[PDB]
Amino acid sequence: NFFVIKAKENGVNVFGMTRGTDTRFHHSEKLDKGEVMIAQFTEHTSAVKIRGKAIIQTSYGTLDTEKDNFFVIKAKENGVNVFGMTRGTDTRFHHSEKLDKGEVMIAQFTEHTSAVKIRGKAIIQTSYGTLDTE
Amino acid sequence: NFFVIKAKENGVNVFGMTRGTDTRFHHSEKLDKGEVMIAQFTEHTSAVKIRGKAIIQTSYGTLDTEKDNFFVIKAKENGVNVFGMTRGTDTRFHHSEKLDKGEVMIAQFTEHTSAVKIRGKAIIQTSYGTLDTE
Amino acid sequence: NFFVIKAKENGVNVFGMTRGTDTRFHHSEKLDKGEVMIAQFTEHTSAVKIRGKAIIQTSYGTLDTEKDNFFVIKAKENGVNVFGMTRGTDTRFHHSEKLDKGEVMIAQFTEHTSAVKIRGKAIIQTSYGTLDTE
Amino acid sequence: NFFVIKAKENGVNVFGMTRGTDTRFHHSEKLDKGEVMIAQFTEHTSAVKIRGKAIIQTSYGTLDTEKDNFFVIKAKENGVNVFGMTRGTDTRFHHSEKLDKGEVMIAQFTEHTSAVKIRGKAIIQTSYGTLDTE
Amino acid sequence: NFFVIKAKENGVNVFGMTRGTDTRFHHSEKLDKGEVMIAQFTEHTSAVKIRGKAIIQTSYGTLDTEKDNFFVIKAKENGVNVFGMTRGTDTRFHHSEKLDKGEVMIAQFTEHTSAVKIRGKAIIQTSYGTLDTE
Amino acid sequence: NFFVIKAKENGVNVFGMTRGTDTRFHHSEKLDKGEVMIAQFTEHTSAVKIRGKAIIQTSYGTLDTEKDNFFVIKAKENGVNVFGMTRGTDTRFHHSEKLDKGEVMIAQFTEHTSAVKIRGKAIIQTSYGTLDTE
Ligand SMILES: N[C@@H](Cc1c[nH]c2ccccc12)C(=O)O
Ligand SMILES: N[C@@H](Cc1c[nH]c2ccccc12)C(=O)O
Ligand SMILES: N[C@@H](Cc1c[nH]c2ccccc12)C(=O)O
Ligand SMILES: N[C@@H](Cc1c[nH]c2ccccc12)C(=O)O
Ligand SMILES: N[C@@H](Cc1c[nH]c2ccccc12)C(=O)O
Ligand SMILES: N[C@@H](Cc1c[nH]c2ccccc12)C(=O)O
Ligand SMILES: N[C@@H](Cc1c[nH]c2ccccc12)C(=O)O
Ligand SMILES: N[C@@H](Cc1c[nH]c2ccccc12)C(=O)O
Ligand SMILES: N[C@@H](Cc1c[nH]c2ccccc12)C(=O)O
Ligand SMILES: N[C@@H](Cc1c[nH]c2ccccc12)C(=O)O
Ligand SMILES: N[C@@H](Cc1c[nH]c2ccccc12)C(=O)O
Ligand SMILES: N[C@@H](Cc1c[nH]c2ccccc12)C(=O)O
Repeated sequence: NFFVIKAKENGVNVFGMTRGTDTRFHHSEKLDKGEVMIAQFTEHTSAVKIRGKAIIQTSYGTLDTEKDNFFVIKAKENGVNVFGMTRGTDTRFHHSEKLDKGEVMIAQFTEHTSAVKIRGKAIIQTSYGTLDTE
Repeated sequence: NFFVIKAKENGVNVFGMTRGTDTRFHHSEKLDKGEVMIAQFTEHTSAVKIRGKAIIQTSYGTLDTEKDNFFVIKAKENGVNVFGMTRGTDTRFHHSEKLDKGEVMIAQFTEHTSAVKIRGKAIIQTSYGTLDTE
Repeated sequence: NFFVIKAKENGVNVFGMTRGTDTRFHHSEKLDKGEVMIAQFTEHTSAVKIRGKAIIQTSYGTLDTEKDNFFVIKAKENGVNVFGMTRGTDTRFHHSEKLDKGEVMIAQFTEHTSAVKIRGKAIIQTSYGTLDTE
Repeated sequence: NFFVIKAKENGVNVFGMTRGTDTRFHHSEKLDKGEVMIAQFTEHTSAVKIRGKAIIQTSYGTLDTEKDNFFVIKAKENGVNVFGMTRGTDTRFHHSEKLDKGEVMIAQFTEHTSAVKIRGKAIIQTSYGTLDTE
Repeated sequence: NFFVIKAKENGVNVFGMTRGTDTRFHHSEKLDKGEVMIAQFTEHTSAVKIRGKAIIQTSYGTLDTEKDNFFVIKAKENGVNVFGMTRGTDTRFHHSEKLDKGEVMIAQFTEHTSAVKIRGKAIIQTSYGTLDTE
Repeated sequence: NFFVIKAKENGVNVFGMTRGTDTRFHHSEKLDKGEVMIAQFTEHTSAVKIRGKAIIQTSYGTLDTEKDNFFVIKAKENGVNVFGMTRGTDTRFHHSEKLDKGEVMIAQFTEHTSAVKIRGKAIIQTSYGTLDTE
């Protein structure tokens, strides 16, 4: 699995996330207008966070952040939260990522994640189709 | 395999079921209006139970509970029962789940289940197509 | 592989068949009007026999018994026989199942079966298409 | 891989062929009008010979003998021969099967066969399409 | 992978090529008008050479020599050469096959071949599409 | 995976790139007008560089350099750079390839590459679709 990022403006930032028990931020790369980034989901990276006006293009389709197994989340309005639920005998929220308007999160189901919870006004995409919370 | 749950109202409840010889209830998660839950079928979870007005979306299609290998069951009217039949030399009902109107059950065929029996007025979906008991 | 059975009347009976050298009957389950049965082909079960007015639905399509690798046989008229031919150096009929009108038999090719013989007026379905003896 | 045989007349005969170095005839089964035979290609059987008015139905399509990796040969006129060429360092004809008008031969590529030669007026079918010698 | 050869004239010749470090000619078979040859690519044979008026039919499509991973080469005019480039740390031409008008070469990428070079007026076919040098 | 190169002019040059920690140039082959080159991505070669008027044809489609998992880059204007980002715990640019106008680079994601960065005016193609930086 892999995705594409194109920047419609300067300052677009792409964050990496660590795979495993610990969910922390992997140092980021900056994209200027016209620059393109193509990346895969690897052993060390299982999720990413995209901030700024950008074109995100994946196997499911194309997304425009400026306009109003793995899955995609887009924030229609500040206050969106994504919870990761632990795989195994116990179910608990081991990570809570906050998404601001225009931010996009791409994540996979991992050894430590088998379920997630999304809150607030957001756009969600999946292999089967797209879903709107509002 | 994975599914999607969206809540059209507050109080929507999603139950997990234990995989193995014992069929009991796995502690549940609550969803408010606009919240979304994406989950997989795992080693410890092989079936789920959904209660309340919700949009259930799977590989086979989309279901609306409010309106009138794995499979889906929806209850058109109280009194629906789902029996699990034991895999192996002997065939017996090792579990009997009751479904009320609007409740949806998503289950897989497991090491301990190779056949099920559905009773009453219900809507059933499968990879091959949809089926109505009435 | 799995199939679906729905009953259009009371008294519908579904028989299981033992996989292996011995071909005998596995104790049956009864279905009333509106009841649905979903079952797989397993290590111990490799064929089934369906009797009564029912809707049989499989990967190949849907069958109605009331109207006039694995395969399906339906009897248009009493006197239909299905012979199982032994896999290996020798070819002999190790089992002879009789089908009455409206009865449906679903069977797979197994370690002990690599060829079958059908006699009389019957309807046959396969992955490639449907066939009528008459 | 498997095929279907239906008889449009009495006396239809189906021959089996031995897989391995030796290519000889496996004792045959007889089909009367309306009888159907469904068989697979197995360790001991890798080719068959069909004689008489019959409907031969395979993954590639349906054939009518009466009218004017594996492959199919039909004889439009007596004198058709099928040669089997040895797999390995040497290429020689280790078997020569003669086909009369209306006879159909279904064969696979085996450990001992990697090429065949067809002579005379015949109809040939393959996964990619059909071919006529005349 | 396998191909089909049909002869539109007498004297059609099919050559085999040895797989491995050494690229030499494998003794040939002759085809008369109406004769058909079906062959596979094997451990010992990885390429073939076809000479004369013939119908060559493959997974990609059908070719007519008389008219004006694996690949196909056809010569529109004498002087066509096909070079085989060595797989590994070094790149060198270990074989140079000459093709006359109407001759067709079918070859695979092997342990010793990972790249080829074609010169002159020729027609080339591949899984993705057809290509003309002129 | 494999690609096709055809030359619309003399002097077209194709460069190979070494797979592994070290990213250096593999000695090149020259193509004259009408010549065709078909090559695979191998253990020792994971990327190529194409210079001159040529037709590049791949699984995704056909490209014309003269006109204005693996991916393709084309330069609309001098100054295009492609950075390779290291797979593993650390992210750094271990190689920076410069592309002039009309030059085309075809590269795969390898054990040492899991992400790339493209700068300037360029055309990018991927399995999912095409992308333009301008
Ligand atoms: N470390 C987590 C990262 C992760 C995966 N999916 C997520 C969903 C939400 C938040 C974090 C995650 C994991 O590999 O499982
Ligand atoms: N720990 C649970 C998480 C889970 C999976 N599916 C669920 C459905 C509902 C609630 C929790 C879950 C498991 O891996 O099985
Ligand atoms: N513990 C059971 C759960 C189950 C699977 N399918 C079912 C159908 C009905 C009721 C329970 C189940 C199992 O893993 O087999
Ligand atoms: N114990 C049986 C259950 C079963 C499978 N298929 C059936 C069909 C009908 C009745 C029972 C069954 C088995 O695993 O084989
Ligand atoms: N015991 C038999 C059952 C069977 C399979 N296919 C059949 C066809 C006809 C009659 C019986 C069978 C077997 O496993 O091989
Ligand atoms: N015992 C034979 C059965 C068989 C296979 N294909 C056939 C075709 C015709 C008659 C018998 C057969 C075998 O396994 O090879
Ligand atoms: N014994 C031969 C049978 C055979 C296969 N393909 C054939 C084609 C023609 C004649 C015989 C055959 C084999 O297994 O190889
Ligand atoms: N003995 C040869 C047979 C063969 C394969 N492909 C061919 C093409 C032409 C002639 C003979 C052959 C081999 O296995 O390689
Ligand atoms: N002996 C060579 C034969 C070959 C394969 N592809 C070719 C292309 C051109 C010429 C010869 C070949 C090999 O197996 O690799
Ligand atoms: N020896 C080289 C051959 C090669 C592959 N791809 C190429 C592209 C261009 C030139 C040569 C090559 C290799 O196996 O890697
Ligand atoms: N040696 C590098 C070559 C490479 C792959 N992808 C690239 C992208 C850009 C530049 C170089 C590369 C590798 O195998 O990983
Ligand atoms: N070293 C990182 C590279 C990487 C993968 N995906 C990314 C997304 C953004 C930034 C860097 C990355 C890894 O293999 O996981």
